[PDB]
Amino acid sequence: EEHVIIQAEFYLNPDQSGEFMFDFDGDEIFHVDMAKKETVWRLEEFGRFASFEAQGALANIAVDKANLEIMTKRSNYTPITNVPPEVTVLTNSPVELREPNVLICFIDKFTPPVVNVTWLRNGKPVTTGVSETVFLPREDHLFRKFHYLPFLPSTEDVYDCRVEHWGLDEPLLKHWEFDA
Amino acid sequence: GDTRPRFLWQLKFECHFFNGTERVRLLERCIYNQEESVRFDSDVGEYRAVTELGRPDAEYWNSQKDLLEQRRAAVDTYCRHNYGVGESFTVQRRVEPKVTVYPSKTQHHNLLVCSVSGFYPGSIEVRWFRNGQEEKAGVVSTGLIQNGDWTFQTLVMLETVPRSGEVYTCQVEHPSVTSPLTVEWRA
Amino acid sequence: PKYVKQNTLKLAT
Amino acid sequence: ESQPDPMPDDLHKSSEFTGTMGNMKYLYDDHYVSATKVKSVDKFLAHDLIYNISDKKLKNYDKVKTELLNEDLAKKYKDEVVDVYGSNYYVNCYFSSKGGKTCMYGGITKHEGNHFDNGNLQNVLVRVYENKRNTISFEVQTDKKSVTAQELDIKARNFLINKKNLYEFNSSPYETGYIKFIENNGNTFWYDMMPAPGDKFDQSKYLMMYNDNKTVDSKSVKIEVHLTTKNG
Repeated sequence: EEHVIIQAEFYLNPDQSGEFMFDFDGDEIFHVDMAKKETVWRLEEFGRFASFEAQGALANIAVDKANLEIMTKRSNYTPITNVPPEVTVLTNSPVELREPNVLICFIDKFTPPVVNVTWLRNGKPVTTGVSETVFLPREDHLFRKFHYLPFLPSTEDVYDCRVEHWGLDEPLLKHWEFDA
Repeated sequence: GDTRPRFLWQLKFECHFFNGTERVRLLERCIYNQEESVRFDSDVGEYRAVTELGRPDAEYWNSQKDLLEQRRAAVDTYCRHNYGVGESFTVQRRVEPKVTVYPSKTQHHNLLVCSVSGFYPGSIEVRWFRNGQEEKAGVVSTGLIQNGDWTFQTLVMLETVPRSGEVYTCQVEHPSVTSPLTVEWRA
Repeated sequence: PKYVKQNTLKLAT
Repeated sequence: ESQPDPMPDDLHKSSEFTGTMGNMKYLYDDHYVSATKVKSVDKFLAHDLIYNISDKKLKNYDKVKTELLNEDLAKKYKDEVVDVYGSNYYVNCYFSSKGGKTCMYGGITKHEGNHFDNGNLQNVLVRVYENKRNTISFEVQTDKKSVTAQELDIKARNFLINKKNLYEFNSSPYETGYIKFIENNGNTFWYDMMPAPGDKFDQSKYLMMYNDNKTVDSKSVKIEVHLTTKNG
């Protein structure tokens, strides 16, 4: 093989949430804001080379919901079995004191696609500069997701990626501190 | 708290491309919770139930020729079309890896670390050499890491018993570069 | 260049 | 603080709109969804509510979905008895539900004690300004003490369509136009009455502004419609 373009979408009850997105060899090309009804590209540049009638995705999402009701009903309302996320925290590039870097919280292999993620600096939550991606498909039909935190490497600092998910008995905290 | 059961529905249209846009296979799959119920493999030509739960749909949709006709042609109208739509910033996108070599903060023996980061495409090749000749044994990698931002990275260590004058080279070959990127470590 | 989607089919009822 | 009045550059010019103006007129010319004493019966996406309201007129729908700026706003009215008023669309109107279906935004108000004991309506002043000079003034009526800006907007425009040809099949007499609301607390805000530039008019995107479900006090609110002809 060489390349794969996936049009992955989903509807989920009872959260009444949905997703519609395209994917190139594991990376998100774009996804549609279910609310604002507009294509948002993973990278700014893409929006300058191609387009997508975002409005049309919602039509698929209506059909998706209906189908969900149908499957839910014929499966004798068999609910999804929660599968907890494997969490890992890495840097974008090899860390070096005061040399700007980014914290990547790799939340993977989980489902349903609903999760609460929080970044922590010395026991306290960080908001400034944080960015996250939508849910990404996996061959095993579970999901992957990434959260990001830009930071200035130090020795004193201790970070955490706090992940909440029904499949976890308790909030998972992933410890990360400068060890180089 | 929130303990209500969840019910999911996923739909994936998979366009697989072999040798550019030469041969193409479209895999349409329906998934109930974490189970694929129905699917359409362009190589098969019609819907096939993956579980009894999906039997009704495979039979139903297959009874609609207009539909089946549209699906069969999707390898062209859909797959090939979309491939070309973004071939410039996806298939052709290239970002050179940032390569650096340094001893690990672990390890007698010295554990060398070859850090290759921020590269795209994901396909890459990194091998160690000792005085101009490959290092089959001793190597240990972290694996290809998909940073999620269209950027990859990977660590590839080498276990060595350093002797003055030895030159341990980390060679990297990647689509972004014609001739390989090399980084030596003088012992 | 405009990206094209596949339409979701309704399930057997 | 209130929203800053527009500058000419901030306004859409009907001259830069090549599409069909009738697609704008369509949304305000004797066109609206109205219901009294009702409660959402379902939802599609987290941020919306579906109500069982029929098209008494031409029997064109019996399910109405309205989208709100966020989920909290939806949680607020999800179980309340309410009144519904707003401008609906069909092009690109989607939702499963569980007859015809139509869409809209905001237009939601609590029903309890928000009316007048006698089928009595409230009058709201609307003064029109063509090229900065007040040409004509009038009133729109609402049966609500607290009413959505939207409701009054629809009513204001509906009137101006008949009496001043606000909008016509293709294009409009006026170049730009915006409706401004002035609340009894010195707070103001306005809507661009003209379609964005280009050859197409996205009714869903246009009506989305009624997202905030913005309400005002009908007995004190003041409305100003500011229009301008291409030259003078």
